[PDB]
Amino acid sequence: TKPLPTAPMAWAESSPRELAGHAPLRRVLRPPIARRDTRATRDDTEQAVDKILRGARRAGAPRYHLTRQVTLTDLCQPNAERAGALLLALRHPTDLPHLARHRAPPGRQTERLAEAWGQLLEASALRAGLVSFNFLVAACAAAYDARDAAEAVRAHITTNYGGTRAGARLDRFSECLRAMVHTHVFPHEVMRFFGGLVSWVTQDELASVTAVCSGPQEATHTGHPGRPRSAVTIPACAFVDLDAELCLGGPGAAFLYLVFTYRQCRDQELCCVYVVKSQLPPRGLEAALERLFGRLRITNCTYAAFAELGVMPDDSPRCLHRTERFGAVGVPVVILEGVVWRPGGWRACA
Amino acid sequence: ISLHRQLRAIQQLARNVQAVLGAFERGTADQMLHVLLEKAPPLAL
Amino acid sequence: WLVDLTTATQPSVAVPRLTHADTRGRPVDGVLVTTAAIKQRLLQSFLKVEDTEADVPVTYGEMVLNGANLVTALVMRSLDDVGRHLLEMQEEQL
Amino acid sequence: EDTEADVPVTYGEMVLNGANLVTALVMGKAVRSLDDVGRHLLEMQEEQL
Repeated sequence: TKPLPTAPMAWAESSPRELAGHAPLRRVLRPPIARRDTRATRDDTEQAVDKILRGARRAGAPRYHLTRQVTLTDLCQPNAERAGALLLALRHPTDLPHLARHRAPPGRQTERLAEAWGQLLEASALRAGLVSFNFLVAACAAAYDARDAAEAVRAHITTNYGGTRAGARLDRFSECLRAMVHTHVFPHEVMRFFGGLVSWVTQDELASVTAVCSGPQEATHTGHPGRPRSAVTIPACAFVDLDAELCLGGPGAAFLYLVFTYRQCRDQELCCVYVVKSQLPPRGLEAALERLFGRLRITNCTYAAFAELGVMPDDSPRCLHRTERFGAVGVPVVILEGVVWRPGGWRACA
Repeated sequence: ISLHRQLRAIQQLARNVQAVLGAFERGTADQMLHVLLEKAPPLAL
Repeated sequence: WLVDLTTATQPSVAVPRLTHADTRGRPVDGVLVTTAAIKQRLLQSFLKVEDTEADVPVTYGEMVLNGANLVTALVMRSLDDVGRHLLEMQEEQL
Repeated sequence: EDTEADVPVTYGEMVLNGANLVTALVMGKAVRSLDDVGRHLLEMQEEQL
């Protein structure tokens, strides 16, 4: 409201160029081309009417594409997890038993994926829903490298998620994931990215989650007027850099990816979901997957599958590595800052 | 106009002549050393 | 054919301060030059004469000094007089 | 041998003798309109001083 650091205070208002650009156009002149040569409220609500006029007398500011979905609360819990997590949409699981009959190699149990998925519906009930990312880490927790922080993921899920026997949801869905790779229906063929959390609506057995399917993060008016701010949080088992592991320490915008690792063995099949931060082209990424993860190459068609997730627009991108609280549980959480979401498609194996 | 340039060019000489006329008060200080170094035998003799 | 001689030249750049014009003031575009055999042949049969006595500029164009090296001196009167003497020596050229 | 010293404050500035160029919109072609060129020059060179 017109302060006196004016040249910045007018600069934050959306300039002098728009005044000078309308000066030669509109402020001067008749040229373009011419001839030659009622005590407490009202005025409380009355200035609120004027606030609508203040909303109408005027109106950078980035854009979004907010999305909503009516979502069952079996697998994910938008109440237990705070605003600012990853989310994952799914295909409808009636396509699961038929595609396993044609994509699984000969000699493998194609009945296994339809049976393992059916046991999950009777275990979370003691309809294409949504998988939250923290729930997915405890499922693939039995394949990682840092196993203690994967148990820190498992420490809060069994105590904060709504439902009965959340550990039985975990150990059955992890059995579903071991039935995914065995029936060759890869989880990247099912897991689809759905935007980062901003808010949700509570209801019995289902929740209406809002999310940004494309755009930046922190300037969404969350609904809370004190804090329209919510940082992106990732557990420490999934956060993988390629600036430190490849000695690329230069500044530049850092991309964010999702990466699946596949190990194809007889009834011992591993799954690991990683969030890869990089300064690389997405076409200049598959060679970097060859250098690191050649161990799952031999034990297996590719072992890797990946897609874009978002971009950090910072010159020197800033990350945090803290221990936050999901209720009473201290989890080592990699908090990311300033993320501009742009999704993409997965990449192939067979 | 041409006379105004001559007030620049003739006064340009009055620099460069005084820098050359100033080489003669330092020729005295030069060539009173080159003679007194020839009148003088050293202390050791 | 004479049309072509007039259509093959792209117009000039400069704008003179005084133009060769008619007694009426219509300005003149170009110059044909020939022998006396051809010229007098055209003026009878083929071409026409819209006017005879034209107007011509007299005085030549002149020039003005725009910009110069700034070079001065003094014999040491404060130290700013070097500056003030410049404006002096500029005010002349105007 | 001293404690407090005296220091100038203001920065300097420059004296501008530049190349003075014109682009002048013109309506109609006549000597006055043209002499305005010569005039606007003097106007402009009168401004620098």
